[PDB]
Amino acid sequence: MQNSVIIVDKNGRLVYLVENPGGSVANSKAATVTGKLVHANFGTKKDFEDLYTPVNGSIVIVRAGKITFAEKVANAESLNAIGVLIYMDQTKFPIVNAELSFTGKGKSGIPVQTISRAAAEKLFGNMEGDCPSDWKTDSTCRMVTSESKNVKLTVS
Ligand code: NA
Repeated sequence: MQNSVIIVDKNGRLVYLVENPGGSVANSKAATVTGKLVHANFGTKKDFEDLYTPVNGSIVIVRAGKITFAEKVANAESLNAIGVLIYMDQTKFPIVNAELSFTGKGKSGIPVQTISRAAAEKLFGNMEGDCPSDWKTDSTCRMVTSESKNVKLTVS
């Protein structure tokens, strides 16, 4: 299956298959990107200001809420992110029929994929850094992938 999120080594070879998500983000660009994965909470501008790790060239994972998916992606894109992962912490069930409205430049320049909660926790288990307490996130939450690992996103 193409639509997939994979944890790869520095050669791009699979180390863990995180998910082959069933749903597909409407209006997302088709691309295969690889980079460090960075948690940006809800993807609001304040959350990105809260980051200590550079967004430039990384894949961003945000949870649903507060703002539209498009606003999250636009915030990540503005900071030179290469891709976005969206999940829901409140339930195990997937985001159904994800769609992007229009903000900023009016089109999503970077690939966007929704993933299940179990997939996100799979990613957090392979990431480093405890999430800020003000985020009120689950204890599983983690901020960044370590040096040893990178995430590969393949969309549509
Ligand atoms: Na950070």
